[PDB]
Amino acid sequence: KELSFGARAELPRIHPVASKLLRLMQKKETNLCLSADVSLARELLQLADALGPSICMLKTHVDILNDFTLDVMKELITLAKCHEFLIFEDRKFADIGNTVKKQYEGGIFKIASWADLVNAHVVPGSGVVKGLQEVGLPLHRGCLLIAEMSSTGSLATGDYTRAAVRMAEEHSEFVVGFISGSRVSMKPEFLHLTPGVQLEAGGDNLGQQYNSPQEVIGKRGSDIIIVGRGIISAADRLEAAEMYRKAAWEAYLSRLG
Amino acid sequence: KELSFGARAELPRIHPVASKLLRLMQKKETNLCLSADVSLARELLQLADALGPSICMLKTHVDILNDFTLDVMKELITLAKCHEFLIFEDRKFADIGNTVKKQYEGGIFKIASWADLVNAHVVPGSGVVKGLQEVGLPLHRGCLLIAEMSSTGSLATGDYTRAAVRMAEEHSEFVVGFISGSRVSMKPEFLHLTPGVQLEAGGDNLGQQYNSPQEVIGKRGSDIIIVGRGIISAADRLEAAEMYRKAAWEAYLSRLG
Ligand SMILES: Nc1cc(=O)[nH]c(=O)n1[C@@H]1O[C@H](COP(=O)(O)O)[C@@H](O)[C@H]1O
Ligand SMILES: Nc1cc(=O)[nH]c(=O)n1[C@@H]1O[C@H](COP(=O)(O)O)[C@@H](O)[C@H]1O
Repeated sequence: KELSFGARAELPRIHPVASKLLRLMQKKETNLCLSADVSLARELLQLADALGPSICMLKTHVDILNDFTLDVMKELITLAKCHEFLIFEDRKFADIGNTVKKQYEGGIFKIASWADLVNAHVVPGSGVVKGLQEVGLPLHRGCLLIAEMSSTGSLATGDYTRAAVRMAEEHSEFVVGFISGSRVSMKPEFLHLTPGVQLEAGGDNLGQQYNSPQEVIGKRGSDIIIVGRGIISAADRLEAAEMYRKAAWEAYLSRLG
Repeated sequence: KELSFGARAELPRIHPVASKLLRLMQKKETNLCLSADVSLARELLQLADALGPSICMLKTHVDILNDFTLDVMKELITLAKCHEFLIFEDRKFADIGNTVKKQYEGGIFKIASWADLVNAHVVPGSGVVKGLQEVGLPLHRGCLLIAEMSSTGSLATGDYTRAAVRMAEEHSEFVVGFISGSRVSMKPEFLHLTPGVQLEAGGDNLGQQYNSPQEVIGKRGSDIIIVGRGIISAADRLEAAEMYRKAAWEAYLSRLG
């Protein structure tokens, strides 16, 4: 029988980052991750502040920010602490271990310095995780492995997905879960986060495909919905975030039944 | 029958960026791409200028430069034009089409403004290419698809590699070739670039595996070697670049008969 988020926060094998997340999800009654796909720091921070109470997590693509600075990320950390949500940089590390270690720690973005969570493609083999984990371990960071993708023609299926799950199990001191379309692991210490989510049926013009929060949380067994345009494109982003939060939260409650 | 780089430069279906590359390869007798894996702009520029005459291409990870600015890029372009080599940003785009479009055109790096070539993982499905091409085609750029990887445990094998080749075939207005360990396409319009290259047998401590220039160019039929540490860690980077250039060039000549 399915454990609540609060109970999963207490699992013996739980990573500290996953535990903090699960605790705030339970506290705030939200399993919504905002995909803050904007190009302006001011818009990012205004959404983070207004929607902070409604979300468990804010997912960034800082490489799309036109006016990125480390001071912007400092302000984002302040809002994340104030409102209690994790920061997830959707960087999709996908290179050899020696390279991703530098991409995570260094350069202009210094992603490890501010992101609670990052993600990696499993295509390079487990060196991708080993390289990241050397940086993320003393910083008490976590990583999500990309086990499935939402887009048309995704090759992250079958044995590929299985390889991601095995890699996660073998690196559970750093890997806290998955980007996937459905539950892919039966181990409850792993988080499942699912993008390609909208209330309405459809897709976009570049291969994105959508499923509803009820389908993804309720039937497919995932934990958190990641929602970009379904919220960002609304006139009132707060009302939209609330619609998504209630959808995902009630689907989760249903599944506990 | 195998064609020279100079003849391949003239093929009817050749992409203009591949043609430019192939002509300078022939002209300079170099099929060496320097992997300029450094953390400082000064070093990137110093190596680009010193090794420029020995290389057909300089591969960047701009996200590992502690002091990236667009002015550094502007200088790098000046060197590329002076010495005649292409700039290849090894960004490994690997997200949905709508996202990579932004990551290629925008943010702080403005990658499409300066990179002749970029690369993409094929795992998201062909939307990754469609998104990139919306930015890359107007800017007269090319893309390489990652068909194989050099690292231990790579999942880019078998049907995954075949999928990469099909996707390239089908997007030949923008995709000019592959990152691969061997020749994966029989079509001579496509370039094959191979990383994981050193003169000696070995690897690194995070899953890199090395093969020699003779093995990669001569036996495995690839076109260009990509070499980082084999050159940059050497005491004499000029001599090292020349050894790799001579090795790759004579392996090509031999294969050619
Ligand atoms: N990380 C992802 C993995 C994935 O499979 N699909 C996906 O859309 N994403 C990201 O989620 C967000 C989906 O946004 P939207 O389609 O809801 O606007 C975008 O930032 C994508 O880059
Ligand atoms: N793009 C790559 C694809 C790949 O399969 N292997 C690889 O090493 N790379 C890159 O090539 C370079 C290899 O450098 P070195 O091992 O020669 O130092 C690094 O920048 C890697 O990120």
